[PDB]
Order: sequence, then structure tokens, then C-alpha cells
Amino acid sequence: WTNTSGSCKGRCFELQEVGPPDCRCDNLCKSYSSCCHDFDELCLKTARGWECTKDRCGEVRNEENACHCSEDCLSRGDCCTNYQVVCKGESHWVDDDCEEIRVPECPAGFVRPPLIIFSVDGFRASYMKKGSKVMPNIEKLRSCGTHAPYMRPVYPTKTFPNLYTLATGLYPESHGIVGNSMYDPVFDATFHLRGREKFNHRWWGGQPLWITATKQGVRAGTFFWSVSIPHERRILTILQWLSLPDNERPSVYAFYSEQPDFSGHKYGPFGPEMTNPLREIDKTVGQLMDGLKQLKLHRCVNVIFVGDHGMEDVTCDRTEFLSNYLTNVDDITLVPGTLGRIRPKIPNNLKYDPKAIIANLTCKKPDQHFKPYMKQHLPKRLHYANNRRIEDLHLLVERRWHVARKPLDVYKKPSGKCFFQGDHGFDNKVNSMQTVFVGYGPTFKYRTKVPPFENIELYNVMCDLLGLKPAPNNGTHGSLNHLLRTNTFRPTLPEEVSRPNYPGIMYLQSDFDLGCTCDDKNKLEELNKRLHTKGSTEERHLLYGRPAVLYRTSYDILYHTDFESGYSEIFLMPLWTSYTISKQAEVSSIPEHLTNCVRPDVRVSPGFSQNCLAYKNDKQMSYGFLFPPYLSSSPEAKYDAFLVTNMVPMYPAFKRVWTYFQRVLVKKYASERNGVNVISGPIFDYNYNGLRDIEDEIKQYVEGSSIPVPTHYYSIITSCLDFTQPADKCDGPLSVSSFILPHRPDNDESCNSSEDESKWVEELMKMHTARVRDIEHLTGLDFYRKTSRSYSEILTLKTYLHTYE
Ligand SMILES: *[C@@H]1O[C@H](CO)[C@@H](O[C@@H]2O[C@H](CO)[C@@H](O[C@@H]3O[C@H](CO[C@H]4O[C@H](CO)[C@@H](O)[C@H](O[C@H]5O[C@H](CO)[C@@H](O)[C@H](O)[C@@H]5O[C@H]5O[C@H](CO)[C@@H](O)[C@H](O)[C@@H]5O)[C@@H]4O)[C@@H](O)[C@H](O)[C@@H]3O)[C@H](O)[C@H]2NC(C)=O)[C@H](O)[C@H]1NC(C)=O
Ligand SMILES: *[C@@H]1O[C@H](CO)[C@@H](O[C@@H]2O[C@H](CO)[C@@H](O)[C@H](O)[C@H]2NC(C)=O)[C@H](O)[C@H]1NC(C)=O
Ligand SMILES: *[C@@H]1O[C@H](CO)[C@@H](O[C@@H]2O[C@H](CO)[C@@H](O)[C@H](O)[C@H]2NC(C)=O)[C@H](O)[C@H]1NC(C)=O
Ligand SMILES: [Ca+2]
Ligand SMILES: [K+]
Ligand code: NA
Ligand SMILES: [Zn+2]
Repeated sequence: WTNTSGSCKGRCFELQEVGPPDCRCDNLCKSYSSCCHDFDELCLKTARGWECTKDRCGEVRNEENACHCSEDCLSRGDCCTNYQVVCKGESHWVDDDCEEIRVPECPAGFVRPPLIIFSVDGFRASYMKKGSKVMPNIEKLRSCGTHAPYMRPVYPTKTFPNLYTLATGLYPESHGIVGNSMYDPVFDATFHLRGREKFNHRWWGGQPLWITATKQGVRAGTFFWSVSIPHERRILTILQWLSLPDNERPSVYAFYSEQPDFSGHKYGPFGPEMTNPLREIDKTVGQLMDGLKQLKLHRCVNVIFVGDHGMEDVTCDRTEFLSNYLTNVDDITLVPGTLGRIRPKIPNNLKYDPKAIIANLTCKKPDQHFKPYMKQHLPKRLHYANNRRIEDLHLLVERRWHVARKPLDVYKKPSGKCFFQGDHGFDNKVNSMQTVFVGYGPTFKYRTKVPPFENIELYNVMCDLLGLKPAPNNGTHGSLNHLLRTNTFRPTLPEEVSRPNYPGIMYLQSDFDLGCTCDDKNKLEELNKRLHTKGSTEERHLLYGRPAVLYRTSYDILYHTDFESGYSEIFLMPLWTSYTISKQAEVSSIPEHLTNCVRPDVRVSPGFSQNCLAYKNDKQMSYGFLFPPYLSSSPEAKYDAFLVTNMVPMYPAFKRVWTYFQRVLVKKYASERNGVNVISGPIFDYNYNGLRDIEDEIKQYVEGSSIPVPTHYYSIITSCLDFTQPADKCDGPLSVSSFILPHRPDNDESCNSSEDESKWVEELMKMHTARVRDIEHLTGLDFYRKTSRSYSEILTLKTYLHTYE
């Protein structure tokens, strides 16, 4: 219980931690119904508005006013933000020319540049195009400071998961806020935007910036504002805080704006009605900057202007209804809209039949505007599976569409129209969902554009800007060093844990009883005394050094004319297979007599090899090769491609994808990019946590054997950023794209897979694009260790995501 009888006198927006039975006066008390009885009259003053007027200059101080224009206001930090402009002939910050801030210029008493995070809800990246015509203050931050053309949010692209991601550097599956609404089957409770439940700390995991700061003895302003506090008051409060005594003043502040999200929902992202909301946000920014200038802090503070997600054209007319697919939608609960999450309406209902539901939801309309996934089958880049609050059954919705349970849930007006024309929440690589980032201040670079990056990266950077050590998170610390003038983070290469063996030719064909047969032989190669020696293999095919193995295991480096690989004696297959394909490379066939050819590898003991018998006996599982016979450099070299040490288990369904990739796409990449270097390999993620499985976690083997089946196959395709130089002779920055393809028994994901592979395989691969960094997590390997670039540049490269938008 809170004793509301107390008073907020001399306590307004106090940074003091106060709890029951004492009443509060902080910027969140209203949200807790714990404000002292006079909080509003003493703390939310509104008299005379938010701006000084000529007739107010030098006034007698009336403590009833919202903000002051009296002579003493400056030293009290009470002035309306335009005080000096109206009353002292100064210029608005926005009218001042941009000037490089080479070192912080702070009043005495400031030991470090404060950080102010200015978050705008639903600010689509492309809104920035509206330029100084609409947002002159924001355009000055953007053009003069450091900006990205856009920033990638996390899925789902809604506000709660994104704001907490920004605060923690964690994926939603790790921090717990996996949606604006969610049900936790252990709590048996439902979290909603509206309601008290969300205030319960049990929902919020990880360690958000304000906690990290506090634990390390750095003072944080309040990172939450009750909706009833007008933005002008929030700004005045931050400026008031900044004027506090040296020993009370916070180092980090957060402003939040609910716009332009709401206007976007109402009017759509391209409505003429969006201009007004944008003007208002810009005005608020101008208040902050004017205020800062008044305080002599405009060349002292670092400011981050950042959005949580974008906004797409979505209207009532574009709603799919589950009732068109399912017989009883009244027995399920659906988290709806721009994503779908499905569970039984009655928790734990025994009659719930997810296999039958998914079957009815799979490719049943030719223009179907969503796709069902068991969560473990969602593209790995989304990192949306490892949490009990994430339903097993998910619907990825097509941009511009909604999914609903039944037409009852949709409310057309007499106009046949809906009240909303905008929404968001879709796949985070969708263009419309991209949001904004600008950094401005002494620690950021001047007039610099940086490539787009993910919002999970910012937590490390804000820690850097505040001299803090970040809690464990999903950012890659250093990948954003290029945004900063100073306070960069010097990364260190992870230490290799397992050294490879380099087995020579040791066994005889006679030693092998694996059930493998090859109808032909290359007897010439038996005469090559230096067969499979290093030679020039590593320098042609392993361009960026061997991947470091970062866990305890036993593996062999194997050399070949056309490829090199790191063969695991434990998983019975390569951890990685690396090869270079030149722009002019020739594609050839697998000779008919070699169709079913598999050859024992005399470098590796029979006990550490797969056996073809398992494959012959398993009527569902077939096999493929990591280095493709199609790209052999000669008929003689092609024999290497059929070694049992190049073989991996693949469902025929998957082989349709993989063969198209091996035979058609790699060459196409080489042709388009002036040669490519390829590293491919297996991934084991049976418990869908985005991390390499230990042996105990692998749950499927080839029939009758201990050959483990990968849940995915990866490929990393590198070339020279400067496409005029061949991949193998590159002098500068690299260009990379990667994939993590799901290894599945069918192609149900691909509604057109009945057609030729040229009609559907690439579409599938684009959906499963990935960062090299994703693959590192899933494999425990570390790539690009030997290059001519800085470690920081490599880190950036590893976080790159080729989105194909
Ligand atoms: C993204 O980055 C994060 C952070 O580094 C990585 O997540 C970490 O993964 C490691 C390795 O598996 C886990 O280590 C295990 O930790 C457990 C117990 O740890 C407890 O205490 C820690 C530290 O105080 C705390 O962070 C953990 O919090 C989890 O559980 C809370 C209560 O349920 C929950 O509120 C919170 O959201 C978080 O849940 C998430 O993680 C758990 C697994 O712990 C998972 O089941 C859940 O679905 C969420 O994903 C926890 O109380 C030890 O017993 C083990 O021995 C082991 O050391 C870390 O716990 C985990 N940290 C966090 C915050 O998630 C991700 O792997 C990385 N992702 C990728 C793809 O790289
Ligand atoms: C709730 O708050 C009010 C105001 O703080 C408390 O009223 C005071 O009670 C003390 C103790 O009897 C008196 O000496 C003061 O005169 C009261 N203050 C005023 C301004 O009237 C009240 O006691 C609190 N209720 C509790 C403690 O449960
Ligand atoms: C999947 O869709 C089929 C229709 O294609 C549904 O089949 C109906 O089944 C009910 C009994 O469950 C029958 O009375 C109807 O005659 C069937 N419809 C038709 C037109 O064949 C089936 O119910 C759906 N299953 C789920 C899980 O929703
Ligand atoms: Ca795993
Ligand atoms: K088979
Ligand atoms: Na299909
Ligand atoms: Zn919204």
C-alpha cells in the first residue's frame, strides 16, 4: 500500500529509489498509482505553455509556470528551451552551422560526455528522406554526425521486443520479451501492452543498460516515461537533471516518443498525414538541442537518435482468416496480425493436433499470404525459437498482410474500410520494417555514413560510450568500432582450442570394409607420390586461413587439388570444406559410371569413416558431397570429390536444393563476382538454441549407424569487394554472403517445389540467408583469421547480412 497523503514538495522527478508505503514523485509513479496526492499540481505544471514569448523576458518568477523566462531561470535550469533565443538574441541550434566536435567541450565538473538516447517509435528508415524540409533538427544530427542508411530491428518487429533488445543487446528469445503480448506456460500468465502483469519483473531477463550502469557505479536517469507526461515536460526534466550538482547528475538519459508509430498505424507510412507527426518530433529534438546549447552542453553530450522498427502499408482488405483453412478456430488462441503464434485455447488441451493444423495451413491457396513453421524451422537468422513463451507453431506473414482467426475479428466500417492503414511486426529483413540510427557528439565520427547494422549491436556501443563493461550479449563487440572517433573496443582473436592433425597416406584399400563401391578407378593418382600433400592447395583454396576450432575435438586437415577440408574424426565428416572457384571455371558432369561412386580415404582409418552400407539400408536418407564433383578441375581430380571424407547425409528432398546449388549457383556466383571462395559444412542444432550441439544433444543418425545427421548445411561465399579483382588476388575489403539451409525430409516450405529447381530453390535460399557470425555460433568455428584487414573490419564483415531486398 502507498500512503498517498505525503507530498512531492521539492521532490519532483527525484531520482531517489522510493517504495511503499512511501508515495513517489518520479516519472513512473502514475504508472504504479503511487504518486503523492499533489504530484500533478506540483510536478506537471502547464501554465503558459512550453515557450518563452517576448512579453515574458525578465518576468518575475511565478512557480506556477510550466517553464521560466525570468533572469534566474538559467542557473536553476528552469528556462523554457527557447529562453535565450527569445530573450537574449541567441540562435536556435538548428540555425547554427555544423562544426566538427573533435574533443568533448564540457563545463567543469563533467568527467565524461553524458549519453542521451532519443528513441522514436515506428520511425521507418525511409522517413529520413523527407530531409530538412520536414525535420531540420534531425537532418542536422544526421548529416553532421554519424548515420546508417538504416538499422535492422529484431523479429518480431514490434516495440516491446525491440526496445528491450536495444536496452540489453539480446535477442528476444534470450531476454524474454518475445512479443508485445505473450503467454508463459510456466507462470500460466499473459503479458499484455495494457495491464499490470507487464510490470512484474519475472518477465524481464538479461541485464538492461540502466542496471549495467548502476552496478558499475554510473548514474542513470529514468529510462521510462508515463504516457501522461507530455514530451515537453520529459525534455525539461532531462535538462533539469543535467543541471544537477556534480554528485547527483546522471551520466545516461533516455527520451521516448510514441510517435510516429501511432500516426503510421492510422494513416500508413506514405500518408500525407505523416508530415505533421514528423514535424512534431523534430520540434521536440530542437527543444532538446536548444536546451542543451543553453546549458553549454551541445558540444559535450553524445546523442543517439534511434527507432525501434518501421511501418508497412497494411489494411483490413488484406487479411487471411485461419477459418478458411481450419474447421474449429474457436479451440485455438492466435496471436494475430503481422505474425501468427498458435496454441490451444485451453492450455495443454490434449485434443490439440499441431501436425494436422500445419498440414491444413500448408500451400493451400496459390497466393497464400503467410507460411506456417514449427519454430525450429524458422530461418536461423531470426533467432526466434529458444524460449518457452514462443509457441511451437508460428506463421510468418507476407509483408502488407494480416492473419486473423476468423472474419469476426475484423471490424470493417460502413465504408467497408478499416480504421488503420499501417502496421509492422513482419520478418526483420523486410525493407518497410527497417528503422533509423544517427549518432551525434564528440565520440561519434563527423559527417560519416556507415553501413546498416543490427540493433543488438548498440548495447555494447552504449557501454563503450559510458565506459562500462557490457554483460554477456548477442552483439559482436568491435563490429561497430567504425562508428566512433574514440572509445573504440580493442577486440582479441579467440584462441584455437583444437589443433588439427595432418594425416598422410597410411592405410590400404584392403583395410576398408565400408560397403562403398566405385565402378571406376584413377590408377594414375596411385603414381603421384605427393598425392594429397599441401602443395599449393592452401594458398589457392583457403584464402583467409583455416577456421579455428574453438572446442575440444579431434580432426584432420585433408588436402586436394580442388579443395581443402577439416575432417572431424568424431562426427565422421568435415566441419568445413573450403574451395575457390574462378570466374572462368568449367562445370562438368558426373560420368554415368561414377554416379554411385564412393571411395575410401587412405588417410583416415576405417573406424573414423562413414560406411556406404548405412546409406544403402536407410530408405529415407541419401548422401551428398560438400565439394561438388561438378566443379572438379579435371576428370582426374574429380575422383577426389567422391571420397567418403567429402560425403555427408542428405535427404533426397534436400539434395534437390543442394545439387542445384552445387551445379548451377556456385558457378553463377563465380561468374558474377569474379570468382568466389566457398566454405560449406554441417550444422547440428537439435535443441534450436542457435549454438553448436555437443554430442549428447544430437538426436538423429543414419539408420543403423553412428553417422549424425545435420539439422542444417551452411555455405559462406567470399569474393573481393572490388569486383575487378579476382577473389584469389584481392588487395582490399571482402564481400560475403552466407546461408544456413534447413536439412528437411520434404520441401513443404516451398510451395512451388513440384516445378523445376530453377523455379524455387533460390527463393528458399534467400529466405535462409545468414551472417557468418550466425554460423560461428552454430559451429564453434572462427573464420577469416588470416587476412590483410583489421580485426574490427573483419568483425563488421562477419555481422553482415545479405538480405536480397
Ligand atoms: C545471446 O547471448 C546470450 C547471453 O550471453 C546467450 O544466452 C546465454 O547462453 C548461455 C549458454 O547456454 C547460458 O548459460 C547457461 O546459464 C544457465 C543459467 O543461467 C541463469 O543465470 C544467468 C546469469 O545470471 C541468467 O542470464 C539466465 O537467465 C535466463 O533464464 C532466466 C530465468 O529463466 C530468464 O529470465 C532469462 O531471460 C534467461 O533465459 C534465457 O536463457 C535461458 C537459458 O539459461 C533459456 O532457457 C531461456 O529460454 C532464455 O533463452 C539464467 O537465469 C546455467 O545453468 C548453464 O550452465 C549455462 O551457463 C546463459 O544463461 C544465457 N544467458 C541469457 C541471458 O540468455 C545466448 O546463447 C546468445 N545467443 C546466441 C544465438 O549466440
Ligand atoms: C501517511 O502520510 C501522512 C502524511 O505524511 C501521515 O500524516 C502524518 O502523521 C504523523 C504521525 O501521526 C503526524 O505527526 C503528522 O502531523 C502527519 N503529517 C501531516 C502532514 O499531517 C500519516 O501518518 C501517514 N500514514 C501512516 C503513517 O500510515
Ligand atoms: C483440414 O481441412 C479439411 C478440409 O479440406 C477439413 O475436412 C473436414 O473435416 C470435417 C470433420 O472434421 C468434415 O465434416 C468435413 O466434411 C471436411 N471438409 C471437407 C470439405 O472435406 C478438416 O477438418 C481440416 N482439419 C483441421 C485440423 O482443421
Ligand atoms: Ca544447439
Ligand atoms: K538411400
Ligand atoms: Na512443396
Ligand atoms: Zn505500432
